[PDB]
Amino acid sequence: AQVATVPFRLGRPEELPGTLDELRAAVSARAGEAVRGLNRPGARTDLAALLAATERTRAALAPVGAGPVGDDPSESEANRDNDLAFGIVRTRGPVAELLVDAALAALAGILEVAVDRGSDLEDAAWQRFIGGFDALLGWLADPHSAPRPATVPGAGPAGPPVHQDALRRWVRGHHVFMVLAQGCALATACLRDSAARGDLPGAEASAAAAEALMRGCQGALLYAGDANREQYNEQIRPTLMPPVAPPKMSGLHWRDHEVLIKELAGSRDAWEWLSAQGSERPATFRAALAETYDSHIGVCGHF
Ligand code: HEC
Repeated sequence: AQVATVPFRLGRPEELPGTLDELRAAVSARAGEAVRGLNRPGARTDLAALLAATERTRAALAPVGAGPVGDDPSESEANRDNDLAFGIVRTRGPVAELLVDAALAALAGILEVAVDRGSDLEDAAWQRFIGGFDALLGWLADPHSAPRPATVPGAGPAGPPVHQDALRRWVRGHHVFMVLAQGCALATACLRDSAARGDLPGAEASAAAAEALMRGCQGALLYAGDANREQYNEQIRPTLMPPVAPPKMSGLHWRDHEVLIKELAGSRDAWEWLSAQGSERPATFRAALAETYDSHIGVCGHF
């Protein structure tokens, strides 16, 4: 709808790989391809060359999209109406690899608005918001090491509020939601499985990934409220037409989020175990967890 790139191709989060080896054989090749693209020389000079590097990458990548899923018996109309409301199409194929395509796609959608009209988002929250991508692909490229954070160029100050440009950021921002939710649901499921299997180094890297993805979502919830407050201001105009309402998430029941909270649940015994084995991620994750829960206020409706 010219506000966002549609349809947004995405995998089925239930089919996400469940262990660290199944994730590596499935996605480490295409993710390492993406990491090479987003860190090829010159890409991090400013915000422009980063967006250009994003497009060269996903262009060069052989698309795996085996088309829309279609008839899904495990999808409810609560998931479908939630997927429709932001132009999401569940796509067949390598669900892990599709997540790399969705991560590259959603980032480019975010970098477009930031190149033309800057961002009044704070330069510290802007880092974790974009750093969540470096975390996802960096960890997807090597699921057995903690991703090392790369540099993220800054955004210019917010220029002129173009008509419904806060709606572009509102829809494009909710795509990053489903990208980071699937990614964070992975590292939690890997953390659960590695802890049960006695894989301490695997539990560490999985916890390091999930934390950087949690901090990435917190900056995403700020980016969302930045546009939802700019939306609330855009509607003081009395409108003789029926006031077109912004698309909202209907309750807790959108598919990727349903999966993430189920993974975070039941991962309780693994965090205490990491804390007992001398880790420092159980601490800084609980920080990122509560910072994300507080950041829902101003973004989610039933909240
Ligand atoms: C409105 C729909 C949203 C959107 C936009 C996001 N979340 Fe989620 N979230 C939502 C609800 C209704 C609740 C339950 C609140 C309550 O029961 O008091 C939550 C809670 C969470 C949690 C806590 C999980 C747990 O307690 O075990 C997490 C970790 C969480 N939400 C994450 C999260 C992230 C990372 C989001 C951006 C991708 C996000 N939410 C958006 C509803 C909504």
